[PDB]
Amino acid sequence: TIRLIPFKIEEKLESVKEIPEGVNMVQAPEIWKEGIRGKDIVIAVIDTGCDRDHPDLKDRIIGGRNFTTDDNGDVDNYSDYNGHGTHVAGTIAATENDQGVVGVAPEAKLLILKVLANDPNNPGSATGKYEWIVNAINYAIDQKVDIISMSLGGPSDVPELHQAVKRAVENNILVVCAAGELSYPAAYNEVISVGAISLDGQIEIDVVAPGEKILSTIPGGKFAVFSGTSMATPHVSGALALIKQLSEKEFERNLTEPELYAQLIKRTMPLGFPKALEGNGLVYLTAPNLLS
Amino acid sequence: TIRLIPFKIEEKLESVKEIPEGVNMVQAPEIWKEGIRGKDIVIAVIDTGCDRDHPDLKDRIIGGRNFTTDDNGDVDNYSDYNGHGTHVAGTIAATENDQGVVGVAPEAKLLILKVLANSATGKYEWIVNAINYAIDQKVDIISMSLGGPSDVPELHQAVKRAVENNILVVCAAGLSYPAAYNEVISVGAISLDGQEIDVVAPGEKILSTIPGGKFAVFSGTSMATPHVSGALALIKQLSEKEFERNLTEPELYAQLIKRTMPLGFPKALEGNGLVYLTAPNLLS
Repeated sequence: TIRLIPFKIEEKLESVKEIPEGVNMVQAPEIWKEGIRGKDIVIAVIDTGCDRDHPDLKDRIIGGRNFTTDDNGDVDNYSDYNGHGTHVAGTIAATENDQGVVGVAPEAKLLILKVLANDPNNPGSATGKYEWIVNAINYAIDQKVDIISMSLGGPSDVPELHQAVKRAVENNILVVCAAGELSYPAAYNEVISVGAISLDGQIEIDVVAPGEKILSTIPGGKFAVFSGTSMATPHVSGALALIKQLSEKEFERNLTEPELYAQLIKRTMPLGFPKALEGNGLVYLTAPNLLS
Repeated sequence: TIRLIPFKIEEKLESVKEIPEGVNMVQAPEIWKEGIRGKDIVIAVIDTGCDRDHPDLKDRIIGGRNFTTDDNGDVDNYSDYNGHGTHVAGTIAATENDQGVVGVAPEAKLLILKVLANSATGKYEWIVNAINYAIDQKVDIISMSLGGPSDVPELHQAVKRAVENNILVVCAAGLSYPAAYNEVISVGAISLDGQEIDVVAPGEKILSTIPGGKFAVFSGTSMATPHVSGALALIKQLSEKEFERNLTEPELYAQLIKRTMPLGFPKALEGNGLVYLTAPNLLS
């Protein structure tokens, strides 16, 4: 079975108005200065669902689908009964609207694919069948999204799962997963594997991103501060939305998934740790500007 | 028919003792000081052959093969009657021996695949044969400073097989093929002053080895490619060491793009910029 990567809830807040520090840290507001905010990019969020009524998210969700047995298998109900999926969605793309939080790619659009139901064996976490994740990835491809974002893992190498990940990248779709017993799909060579660092820059992944004390949206129109490895991946998927818009414009052509991957690796900051710990370093979107 | 990219012979020299300016521009000596000089990396040099007796190359050539009709098709005679192949070889990996020149990856090994006969010309069949041999010989990098006007599906397929076997394929952007294939790392050139491309590298006033133990300064687009091929040998040794595992060709391509310096030109001209091996160090 597939499990959500563990995470910790630090505090819940009724209201806020800020840019979360993780969004600042990856230099997203500096890319916004180039006119690049994720316009017309679509990210499939394969997670616990989402509160589609959150004021920071209502203008960003273009649809969704429930793959779980929750709500009797109602495909139209992708409600978030956990909180994690709404939090991830906010970090990717919370709207710039002078209220609440703002995501890395605040013009991007979200396809909400619920494959994780609350896990009675591990209260607070969530769980799903391999088939549900496989179905969600194929659905994402059929809907021609740009990026697929997951924060989950299983212990088995299921061929239909590798096949769907391979199908995605063959269609030039980026597949991002947190690296948390929970090895697949993040361990597949095709997947961009993400580790976490603290907001002060302290700790087979490709990149790291902030995962400690991450402020974002939760159901009910509220906000909460989470910590955990899975907090890093929405920063990366949101960054990829900015990178794809920016690079396809600057190169004046559609770029392949291997080229878009290289554009992410160009936009990393080494932290001084071994590569087995930081991979290529912290996603750091202005890195080539700094070099020039 | 496949052809050498046109180039200019600027100077011919009897003897020199220096690191060429192009090797310095891509910051190779700074990488050597990290203990990284290309050891155990093998580069297939697909070109006019090579002078195996040049003192700067005799210790770098692991073997070679002739696919042309030169020397009666003797597959073991990869002699360079043109000079371009020997010049390419010296930029990639000329030995550090306190004489002559030094390549980007002076401890790397070269597999000399002669596919062009006297400018110089070759059949597409010869280049594909050589690409297949490079794959069979499990090289790390394939370096081509050549081009043809025709999209030959058999050439595209051989490039795909190399990349599918995690071999880096580098080609000068002349004569559009094979550099125009998406799978190939396409290399443009700049002056030492910095005046569908993946990267650029110095191509003007490039000093390197020529047959008979001599040296020459060439200028041309194809002079950029050996800089990138030698740079990739440093990068693969460095990255597999630091990541502590074999890296795939897409990961290694990203390690190249990580080590580029944007120059301020549109990406349509410079791609990701100048190969610049210390870029992550500067960033840190």
